[PDB]
Amino acid sequence: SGHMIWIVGSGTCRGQTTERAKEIIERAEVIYGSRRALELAGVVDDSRARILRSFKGDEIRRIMEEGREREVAVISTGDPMVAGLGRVLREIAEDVEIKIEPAISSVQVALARLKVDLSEVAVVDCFDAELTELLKYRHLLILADSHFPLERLGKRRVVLLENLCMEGERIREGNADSIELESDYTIIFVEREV
Amino acid sequence: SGHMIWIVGSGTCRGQTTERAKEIIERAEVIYGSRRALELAGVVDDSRARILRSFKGDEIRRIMEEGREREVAVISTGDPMVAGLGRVLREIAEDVEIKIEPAISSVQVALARLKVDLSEVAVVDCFDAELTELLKYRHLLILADSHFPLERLGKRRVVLLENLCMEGERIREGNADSIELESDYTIIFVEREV
Ligand SMILES: Nc1ncnc2c1ncn2[C@@H]1O[C@H](CSCC[C@H](N)C(=O)O)[C@@H](O)[C@H]1O
Ligand SMILES: Nc1ncnc2c1ncn2[C@@H]1O[C@H](CSCC[C@H](N)C(=O)O)[C@@H](O)[C@H]1O
Repeated sequence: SGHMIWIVGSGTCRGQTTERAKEIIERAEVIYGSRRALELAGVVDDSRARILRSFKGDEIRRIMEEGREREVAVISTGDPMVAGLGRVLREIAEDVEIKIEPAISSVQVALARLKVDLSEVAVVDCFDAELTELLKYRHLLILADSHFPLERLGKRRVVLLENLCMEGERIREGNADSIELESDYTIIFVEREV
Repeated sequence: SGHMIWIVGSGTCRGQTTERAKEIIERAEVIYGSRRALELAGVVDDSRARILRSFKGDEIRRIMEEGREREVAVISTGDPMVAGLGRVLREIAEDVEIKIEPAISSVQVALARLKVDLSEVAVVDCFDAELTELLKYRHLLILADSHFPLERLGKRRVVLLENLCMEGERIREGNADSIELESDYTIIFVEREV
């Protein structure tokens, strides 16, 4: 009921928002989120919308407390529990309650393009052991940006899924040592060395 | 356009279907799916709906070929690429094309209840090395049914998320050796032994 905010996913592609997400959004008094998240959810031009610049603890704490006086909704791109706010949330002394509303992630869109099951991979957010180890039992699905060190991947065949569902969507294939990254919205698929 | 079927997710909870899923569904000439998947998507009483009993290769091959003459849609519970048809699809000599439309999985709903990121776990579909190995770098999120051998898990603390978003939804906590499973819709959360 009260003394709590919602963190809702905006989805990845247009028309991926859920009936529950819209209801939560429709009721909110103030909506926080990055411009992409707001745009995606179709509320970047709403008057209740505040575009977030930062996403650190301090900034989420502010939003958090304001949620005691008013109904707050935070929109995250894609799915909230995929390379989302989880981590910093654990660092916040929880007075107000927080509830998560799932949405479709770039991870799901990529898996759908590849015809690969989630139980066949390990989702990585952008280690040493995360290479040989995980690759021993799983393909890797890495959420990367243009600064991902491909080095750290050898001569392995990789599939780059760029800007899924965006104007410049591209799927490329090649070897980590001879392919260049160019988009900050890049999912890197690495088949398990079986 | 043609010579291809869609496999769409019905979601997990009511109101989790996407605008694209509905459009695909609204256009379909024949709809296949298990009763839960059809019920969830709100089409179990549609005249175009055929409730699936089996989900083996032979049965999907049939549906597949019928998709050459008519517009076919197959609805999977939750998300299609989570413990879905991926595996048997790889065993089918692909004439007709298949496209996947993502939906919200029980995996996402569980992660949202736990406030845990997908990049922090390994999703398991119901091994020896899948225990100590994966648990060395990830929590485990196991999609289980009432026959999951808890043995195969020791004295580890586990969290059981049962019937998420269903009448009998329950979240229980305990040790694998002293807790009993009772639902075929059970997600088993095992924190990484860190
Ligand atoms: N449209 C897109 N196409 C490809 N990758 C994307 C993407 N959107 C996000 N990503 C990946 O996701 C990363 C951001 S972390 C945010 C992910 C989001 N919450 C979700 O569930 O999708 C990016 O660095 C990129 O690797
Ligand atoms: N409502 C629910 N609550 C808890 N677990 C569920 C569930 N629905 C499905 N499951 C899990 O999913 C398994 C079926 S495999 C099908 C999963 C579905 N495609 C999805 O994306 O959710 C069950 O054995 C159970 O472990």
